[PDB]
Amino acid sequence: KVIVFISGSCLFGAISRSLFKKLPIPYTVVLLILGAILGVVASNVPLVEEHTRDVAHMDPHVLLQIFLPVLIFESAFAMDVHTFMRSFSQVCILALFGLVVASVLTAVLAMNLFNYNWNFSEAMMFGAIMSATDPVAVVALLKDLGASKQLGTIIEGESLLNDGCAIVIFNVFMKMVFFPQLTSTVGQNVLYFLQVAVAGPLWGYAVAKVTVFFLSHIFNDALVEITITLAATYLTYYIGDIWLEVSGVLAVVVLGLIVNAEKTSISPEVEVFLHRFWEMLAYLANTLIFMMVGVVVTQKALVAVDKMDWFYLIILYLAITIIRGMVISLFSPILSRIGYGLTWRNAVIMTWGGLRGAVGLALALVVENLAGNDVIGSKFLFHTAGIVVLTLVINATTIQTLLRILGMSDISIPKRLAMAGAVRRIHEGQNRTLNMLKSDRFLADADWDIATAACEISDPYSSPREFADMMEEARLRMLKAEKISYWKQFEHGMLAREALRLLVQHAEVAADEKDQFILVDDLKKSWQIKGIYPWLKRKLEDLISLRLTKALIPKLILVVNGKINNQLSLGYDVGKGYIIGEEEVGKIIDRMVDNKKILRELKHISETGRLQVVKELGLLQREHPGIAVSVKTRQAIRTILNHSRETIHELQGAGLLDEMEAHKLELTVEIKMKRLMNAPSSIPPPPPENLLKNVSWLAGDMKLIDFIKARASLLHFDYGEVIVREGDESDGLFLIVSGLVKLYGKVFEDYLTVGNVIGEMGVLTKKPRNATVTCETTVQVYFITAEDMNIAIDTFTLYPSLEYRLWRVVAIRIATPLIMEQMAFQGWTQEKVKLHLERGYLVDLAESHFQFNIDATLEDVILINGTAYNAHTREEIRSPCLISRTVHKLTFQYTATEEPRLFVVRNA
Amino acid sequence: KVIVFISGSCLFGAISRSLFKKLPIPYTVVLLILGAILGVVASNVPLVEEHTRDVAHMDPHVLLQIFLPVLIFESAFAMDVHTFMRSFSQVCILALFGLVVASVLTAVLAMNLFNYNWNFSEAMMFGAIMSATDPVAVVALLKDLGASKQLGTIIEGESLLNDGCAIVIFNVFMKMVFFPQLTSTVGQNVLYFLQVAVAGPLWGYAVAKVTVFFLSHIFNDALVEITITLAATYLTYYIGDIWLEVSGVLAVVVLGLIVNAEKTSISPEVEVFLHRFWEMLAYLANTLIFMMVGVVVTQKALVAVDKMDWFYLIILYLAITIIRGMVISLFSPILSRIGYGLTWRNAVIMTWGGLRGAVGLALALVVENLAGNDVIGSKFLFHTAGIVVLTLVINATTIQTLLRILGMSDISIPKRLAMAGAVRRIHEGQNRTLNMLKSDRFLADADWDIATAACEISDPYSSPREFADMMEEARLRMLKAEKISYWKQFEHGMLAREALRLLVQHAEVAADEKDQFILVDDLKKSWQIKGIYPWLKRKLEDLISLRLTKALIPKLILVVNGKINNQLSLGYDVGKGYIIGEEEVGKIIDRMVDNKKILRELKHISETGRLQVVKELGLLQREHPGIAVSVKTRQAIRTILNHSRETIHELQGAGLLDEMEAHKLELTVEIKMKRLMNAPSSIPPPPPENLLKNVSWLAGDMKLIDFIKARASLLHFDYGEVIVREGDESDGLFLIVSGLVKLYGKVFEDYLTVGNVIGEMGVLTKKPRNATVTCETTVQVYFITAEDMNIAIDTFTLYPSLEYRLWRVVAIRIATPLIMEQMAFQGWTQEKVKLHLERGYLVDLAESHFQFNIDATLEDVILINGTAYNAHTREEIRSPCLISRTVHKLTFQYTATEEPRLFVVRNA
Repeated sequence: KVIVFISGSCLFGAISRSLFKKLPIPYTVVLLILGAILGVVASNVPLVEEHTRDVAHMDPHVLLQIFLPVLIFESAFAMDVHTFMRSFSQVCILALFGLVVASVLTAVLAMNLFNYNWNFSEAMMFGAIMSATDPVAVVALLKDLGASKQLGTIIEGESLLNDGCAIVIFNVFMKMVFFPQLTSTVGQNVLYFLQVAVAGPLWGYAVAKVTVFFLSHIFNDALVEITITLAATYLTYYIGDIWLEVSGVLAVVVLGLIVNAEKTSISPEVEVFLHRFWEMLAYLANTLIFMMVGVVVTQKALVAVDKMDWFYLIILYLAITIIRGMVISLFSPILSRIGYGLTWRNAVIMTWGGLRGAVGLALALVVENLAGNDVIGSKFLFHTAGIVVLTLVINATTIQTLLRILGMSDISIPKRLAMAGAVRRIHEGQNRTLNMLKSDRFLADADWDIATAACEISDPYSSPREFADMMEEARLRMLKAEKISYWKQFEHGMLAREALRLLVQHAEVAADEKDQFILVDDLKKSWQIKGIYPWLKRKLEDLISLRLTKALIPKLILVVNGKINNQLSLGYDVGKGYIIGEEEVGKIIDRMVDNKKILRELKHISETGRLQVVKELGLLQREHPGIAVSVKTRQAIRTILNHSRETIHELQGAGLLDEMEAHKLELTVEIKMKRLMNAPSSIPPPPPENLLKNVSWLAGDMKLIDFIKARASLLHFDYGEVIVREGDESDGLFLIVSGLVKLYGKVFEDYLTVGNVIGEMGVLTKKPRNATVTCETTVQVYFITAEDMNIAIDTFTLYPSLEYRLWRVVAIRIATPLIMEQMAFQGWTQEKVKLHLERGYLVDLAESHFQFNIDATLEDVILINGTAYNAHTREEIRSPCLISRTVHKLTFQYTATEEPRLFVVRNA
Repeated sequence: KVIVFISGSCLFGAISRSLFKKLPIPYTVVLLILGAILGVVASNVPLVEEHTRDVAHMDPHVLLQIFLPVLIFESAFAMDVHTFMRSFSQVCILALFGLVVASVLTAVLAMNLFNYNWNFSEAMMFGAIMSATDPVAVVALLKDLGASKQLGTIIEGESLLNDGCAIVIFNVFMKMVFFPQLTSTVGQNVLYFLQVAVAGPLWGYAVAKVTVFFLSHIFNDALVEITITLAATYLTYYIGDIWLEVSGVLAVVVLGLIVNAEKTSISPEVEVFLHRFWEMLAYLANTLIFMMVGVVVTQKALVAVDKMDWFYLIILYLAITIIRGMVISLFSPILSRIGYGLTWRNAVIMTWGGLRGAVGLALALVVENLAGNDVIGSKFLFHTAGIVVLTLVINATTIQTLLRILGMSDISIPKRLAMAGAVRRIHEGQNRTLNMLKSDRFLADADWDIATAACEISDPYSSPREFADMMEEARLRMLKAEKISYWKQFEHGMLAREALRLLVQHAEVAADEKDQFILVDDLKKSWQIKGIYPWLKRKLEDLISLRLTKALIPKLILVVNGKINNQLSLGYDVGKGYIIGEEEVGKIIDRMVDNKKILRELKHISETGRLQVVKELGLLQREHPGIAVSVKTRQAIRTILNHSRETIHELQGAGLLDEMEAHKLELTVEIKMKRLMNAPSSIPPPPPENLLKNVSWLAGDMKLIDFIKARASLLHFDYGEVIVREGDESDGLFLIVSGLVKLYGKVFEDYLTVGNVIGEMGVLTKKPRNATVTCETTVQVYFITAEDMNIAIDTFTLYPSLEYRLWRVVAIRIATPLIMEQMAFQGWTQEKVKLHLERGYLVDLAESHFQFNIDATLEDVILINGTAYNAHTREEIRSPCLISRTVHKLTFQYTATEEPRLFVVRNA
């Protein structure tokens, strides 16, 4: 009969989870105490003894084969994969060497001090039974105070590897000792060790790849893949169990890590369902094992203790703490020299941040039960229970106090000001909406005292010298603007999460150190990982280019392509993100400070960084076309789909569409995105004719396309060639089809790329050229004579006229800076302003008889070229300019040498 | 050894779910076929027989105690509870009598035709083994075509009750037959029947209430309550099993229904996790039982079949179909007379909408195994398998064809036009965003052919006569406007989901029938349920007002309080939603149609409905104060919290606040909402002094409150008393503190309530009174003389002046109609316009020296009283008016008899 015991264990777990939250110590200790109470009752009353004599003394097989795999698999599921793989080498070598040192030193201490007849293998059992740690309570404590999530990942990963190594060592030593009939020669022992080393994780990886490939073919089905994932985990556990008695847990851990790594092939709802399911199973097993071990230790272990044996555990705790501190203190300089060093605070937290959790108690129970009626099992269980019940309270309380007294639990001043601003805004909004609602003719009867009191809110957080402070405050303002620009870019969907995290980390580490802005050296190092051996592998196999090896070649090809493609995508993303952010800062910081040389320094730094990054990115695009084409196509499709989804949501919110149909369209869009995620890694570049067909003002009609193709000429130029200088008429119109081109002319300097037309302005107004063109590489260009351009534009007079298209494009491309300079308050992005200008339409002066009247319907009005006269104010207007909202009567003259153009933005 | 069998069963279920979706017939048939194949292999190869001789021949106890409770409990969990409780009586009586008739007629048919030696009990066995249905495939087919969701609710509920009754009958007859040692006298048989009837569901309800009360005390913990819910279900299953062999399933069903009913005490994430968990378990059980019964029927049942036995199957199918049709055809007129009648389409669908699912196969397996080596078990299993394999294909295909040929697979024309409009808008948005993105200087290299092709979208759906068509189109336009107004009101958070469903149902049933609008009689019947018997029980137990009953009284009082409070809240919500929607519709169709008599009819109908509903709602508020106060306070708190959450989300979207802090504030707001949900059902009304302190222009300053209280007088009036007429100076200002008051004066007519001040306009401009005041009940009023009013207003000259407050309030209350009349395009609500006017501020003419200039910064400008002269246009402006955006220079004069006031709206 067991039912009452497990039911009571679940109830007590719920009670100790609910009622014991405000105390600093974890709930589990309370559970242990409860078990102790039951034990003494089980000693006296025979009925409680009869009801506990079934789970109290349970077979070692079920515990060692069930309670351990669940715990170790849970410790390897909630782990973030990318952060762990960032610093896997450091954490694994640290955990391995720490466990080795701890085991050997605990063994020699057991020989020296414990004055027993313990053998060598018993000493390593007693040493490696407490080296394993299960510090889920550390993560529970540092979920809020652990600002550096890298520290949380490190403290979880080191514990995970320590648990794995401790399980391996204990199992091999138990098999060598408690079943002495087995031979113990090295000849097959080395084979067994290498088998445990390699044959496990390889099998886990193979089955993980197989099951992910199988799951990648199921679309819109949240029921089959749950069953497939659970069966995939169980069968590998079974095979790993028959494989070796130890390799099962390692293979299961590798499977869990690989499943958690992939995200595209599994929908998020299934992922969170599996997370919750596994967490619930882990919690239930954890509660059961604490209560069972408490009952066992109180019932039998305590009656065979001695005063010296009671004194020994304090010395054991001091010894384990001092060796744990010494190993990390000694390895700190080596990891500093390698490049993955630490500091005072991280070393001190790691020194006092280890809690002996559930695995130690499980192994103590197993060895106590296998020992039988001997003093050795009682000593193991008593010592493990004492060490755990001591550390799980002392280290928790002192780690809380130490976090309080040191710099971890501090709040930055900008964060406090941001909280104050948000609280003020919320209070203002609540006040205005309450004031509005009190004026209603239907809700004037509610008792406003409790209505006001219940909805209140509160913040959870409650000269050379002048030049130095102003430059410091300007630097902090610039970094804050850069951070909010990155956040805005992320929200719009033009930038991936990982690139956002990298950029924010770079911004914070640049702001932390004195008077240093964002360094382009670290960024170019970040995307310089393209200079790596996988490319050498690809070159070797392409040079190479027994019967079944043929089909072996492309698949490897594919994964190699994949294995680099993401990397370039990431790099490219960062570059684009950075450059856009920089431009926005260069538009907003201008009117913030009024010290001339400070603006000069800021502008010089920003311009140099912009030019260097754009040059390096253009050269990288020149190096390889296919990956750039694939990344650009994926970005365009993602932006289009995101905007379409936003339009669906807005149209639903207006009530025009019911919720069923909006859900259907959203599901279709999500299916399109999922099919996008499975796109080929690289695509061959388009031919030049497609590039000619893809320009803005030669689309929608083949007549203009082949009319231009009738007389379009192709030219080629090499390095160091000057194509056009200043002080001359616009001979023709260029179009870059390959290479990279530098343009410089009178102060500003820029680098173009493929797909950008050169000198559109020079052919419309016949202005002299104002650009010097040089070539940084080989280049092919398309040349069209201006005479043919004018003949063609005089030939076509349809309503979608080519003249209108070019004037619209040049107007928007010359008017984005004008709006973004002065009218750009907080909350405006390049994308928003570009779309808002896109919604507008150009106006002609034929129907207006050279007279325009400014209404309040049109948002803004600008003049590109020409002169706009006034009558009541009589003011001259130059070109180009944004017309301020003062004059509402714009008259125009007629001039043969110039015809004015004007642009407006209207409402929807 | 079983592992390979269950693993293969799960894998085959996965395949048959994946690669068999385009076919119309359900996947389960395929599974059956697969089992058959394995069976014949198990007949020949001894190894497959050795691997399948374990699960195929399984002990009946585990099947009858595991596979049945899960299967029955799943159908009671995904059920919508409110739709089932709406029409529980009809469905339960129909299911019970249908099962009784089917069982008896199948028994007598087994007597007449089967020419066996079967007794009477075996006849009921064969009759009630196929009466049970598991039509989850019917719901799967009707999830998209069954627009009338009440049909799905009925077809699921009738199946559920049929399954329960069939289980009860089967179990009692099996216990009476296969264990003949048991006594079969009636004396304790009637006791057993009543025990199964009553003792089960009462215990289930008791434990459901206990576990919901326990779960209501846990806040922000998504792990304890999962374990508590699962343990609560299991312990009741265990106790119900020990209680009676039959009552366990009924108790578990009642527990599941009650758990699904409550929603406030359980967070939604836990709810969806339990949904997915139970669905997965049910699917696994279904796959296992199908494959096992296929193996069993192919291996042994088929070898003892005769040609006449093969011929009888068609006759049984025809007989069961005609019986199922005849019973519903005969019960149709009775349900029509009761008030829950049906029509042709529902009767025909119910006639051919029953599929014998997994429960029939389970019961056939149990009786076949208990029969042992006898022909009777083989005959049962063969007949059940044949009936299922026939109906599960024939009825599915014919129900699909019949739905296609009937009007249920039809699309309304307005839905088609809405889809066309949405598709056009999406295509336009995609085109404009692609055109904008092609002008970028960084994404000009992507091959636009695949980019354009991949993101494309397609719609899933591809004289008396003139007066008649015009009134029909006007009526449909009015109903469409009302529907979109209801949707907008629901989105803003001022109206509950259930009231929205009720109002939309009323709208569509009003639109279905010719030339009649929304009826106030049905709505008043909807909120007249407050007159339900409970109120009589409440009055009796208040009049009444052995040792432990003292604590029993208040709990009963409280549960009666809640049981009436929910209904009254629903009624009040429906009333307010309807009245706001009617005002908006009456404001928007001011210029849609241009027929005079049509406008007169529309206005008369709308005004009569508005007046009747507001009068009845005011009288209901007069009847009982406490529930009205509680509902109003809850509504105000909900609106305030929703607006605060919206401000959090907007502030996060602007990048000013990071994600963590926004999540923290959102969690705090959600906790506040959760604590709101546990508010007391009713609260006492505030004293009249609190009402005097709660007005708009006497808040935030105690000095004005006591100054008004110095000379405020109290007056009382009764029914039929006229307080003030027209043609007289404004003697004083009123304030309603109790009762209901009618005001009528020269055409318009209205009823006020408590908290609305009467005649504010008469004391500012000293205008003669234009209202006739009558009393529909007893009334108390607060009277203040105008002399004290003007003395007080001349006394106070602080910047938050009382004069400014009254002018602001009267301005917004007179200016809401002006904006809502002409400027209201699609997408504007009363709340939005009220907030937009609230953000504005009144302007004084002292600093403007009687001269104002209209900019484009201010959105709109209005004039309340006075004359606004012009100079360049020279136009006089009457009062009140909205100034059109033509004149931008507004000059003012000075007059002793009138001082003009002007209102503006500025940007943020």
